[PDB]
Amino acid sequence: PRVLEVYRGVREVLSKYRSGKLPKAFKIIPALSNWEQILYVTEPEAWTAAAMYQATRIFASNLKERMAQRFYNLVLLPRVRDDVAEYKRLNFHLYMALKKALFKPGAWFKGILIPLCESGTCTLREAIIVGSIITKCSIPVLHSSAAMLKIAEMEYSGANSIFLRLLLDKKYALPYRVLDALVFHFLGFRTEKRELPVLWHQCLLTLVQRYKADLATDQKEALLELLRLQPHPQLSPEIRRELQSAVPR
Amino acid sequence: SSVMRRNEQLTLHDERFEKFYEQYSNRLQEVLNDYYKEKAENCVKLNT
Amino acid sequence: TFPPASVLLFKQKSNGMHSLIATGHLMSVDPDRMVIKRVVLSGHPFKIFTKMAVVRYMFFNREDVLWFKPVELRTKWGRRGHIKEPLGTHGHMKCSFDGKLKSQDTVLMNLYKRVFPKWTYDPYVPEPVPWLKS
Amino acid sequence: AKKRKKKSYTTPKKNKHKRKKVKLAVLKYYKVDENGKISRLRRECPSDECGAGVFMASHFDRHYCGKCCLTYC
RNA sequence: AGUGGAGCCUGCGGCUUAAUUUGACUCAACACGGGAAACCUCACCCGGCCCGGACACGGACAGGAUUGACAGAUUGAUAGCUCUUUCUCGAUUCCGUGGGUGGUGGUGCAUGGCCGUUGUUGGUGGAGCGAUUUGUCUGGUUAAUUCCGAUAACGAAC
Ligand SMILES: [Zn+2]
Repeated sequence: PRVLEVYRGVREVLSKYRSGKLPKAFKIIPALSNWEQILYVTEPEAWTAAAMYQATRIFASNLKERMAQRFYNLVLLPRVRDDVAEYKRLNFHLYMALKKALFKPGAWFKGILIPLCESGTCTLREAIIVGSIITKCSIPVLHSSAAMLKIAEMEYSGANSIFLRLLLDKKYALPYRVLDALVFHFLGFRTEKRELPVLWHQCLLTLVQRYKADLATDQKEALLELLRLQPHPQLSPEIRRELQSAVPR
Repeated sequence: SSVMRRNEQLTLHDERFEKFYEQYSNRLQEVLNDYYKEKAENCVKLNT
Repeated sequence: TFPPASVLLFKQKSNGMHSLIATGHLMSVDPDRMVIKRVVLSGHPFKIFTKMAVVRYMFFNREDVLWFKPVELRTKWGRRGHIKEPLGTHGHMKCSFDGKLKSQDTVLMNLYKRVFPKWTYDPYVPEPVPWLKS
Repeated sequence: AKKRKKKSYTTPKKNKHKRKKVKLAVLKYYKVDENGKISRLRRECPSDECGAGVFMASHFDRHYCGKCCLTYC
């Protein structure tokens, strides 16, 4: 009816949005019930990066974490993956969109990071960009630990070690189940005949720099065995040195 | 769940894991009228 | 003084202590020996095309570029060029060069003046205290 | 290779605009008699979701809701 | 038939400009960048808001850190990215101090991923210590080491 043509009009507005105030019908989108229909009327695939930054701003600011999760999984993350794949870098507006999406961390981890990791096709540039984005944002310890348990339990991809390492650089107090999952993942790399890159070695090195004081002696010797079986000419002496000069408790 | 465990030295927080893995109108017409008024006020063409 | 002559240069350090800083001899006496002070001004070529570039931060006015237009520019990577035109009201300029410039390159200009010594001559010299090490 | 000089140049950006700090904003919401009866100075929001907790910004003529933007006269 | 002489238009130099954005200079420089640019299409100029990393240290924050915002007053811009109204949002923190500490950096070097099939000069022979030569040529023919034929050369690949 009359609502449909107004939302076609604001669809035409959002396809060319650069700056300024948006219509007030756009800002009351989360307060409505049938949001998916009017959102598909607004055609988010044809949005401008500034318009999607404002949409992420609005949707993150208005509570209801499940709906923010659905918006991040359905609209924001495909746009990010399409922009990295074609432009080989992330836009300024979309970068601040992902930061304002990390304003809501619970919908972010379960909507942006974990679906990207379980998609399997996550490239290295996407890993670097998203890891820098989680590096900039201060993250709650519970959400970071749950995401680290998630990424530890998953099947390995080369992009996963960057996320794991940049989560270990946060230097938070770690739950001991999380460290058990990390050690079990690395000891799951014990019998792999695949050549592992320097990224995996750097993730292990980071785990030994920051959490060597909270490692049991049995898993310490297991990590020494791990270094023995899967060596590197450069990093493995340093990981061995850091494991040798560690005090527990 | 693994087999090699924390052994000793304190439990600060218990952690909540069962929320991550276990997860998976008059105002409207008033805003429509405001949008129509704003679209009409872009070109006024009447007032002196 | 008619050469040869031994020459010593001391510095008054502290507490009446003379520290030897330089040793040498006397060269020919003349006031026509020109001493030239150099000042090197550096600019960043931020818009590079073939054999000519747009360079900033060497100047900040438009007529500073017109004042120092005749002076030939050189380059840390071995290029030699000359100012062609200023564009901005700020000190942005177009400069031609003999070759193509790298992105990591810097343009620079040498300016020269003649400098004369300061008349601070006085024959009185304080009597030194005996020398010791710190 | 050939390094750079890193021209410093001083530019004072210490002066930045921030919003004013309101201290103890809860005290003006309620007035309590000496007996212990609570009187609500500010209007309660009769909205769909933010009821019984959200007050009104008291304008010079009207009231404003701070979560769903409800306007009165 | 003209062009070069004339008026207009377009291109390149030059001259102006704050800017008159830009690679190419006798074919392959010259209506090439689908480039017939009033906003974008613009690479140029004159102004004006905004913020610009992690880590360490020192502050504030639960006696809200911070987020979101209707109406009105401003500057060249309907700037809640300032004021009157301060109402909500529950840590998702922002304020200084720093540091070859830098990372959505720039560039070079080394090596590898995605797809299948199994006119020039070599090989062997002859000449010379060798550079080299013969093949690749008397004649006729051909656009041509092509063809006919002669022949210390015979066979070939692109
Ligand atoms: Zn409200």
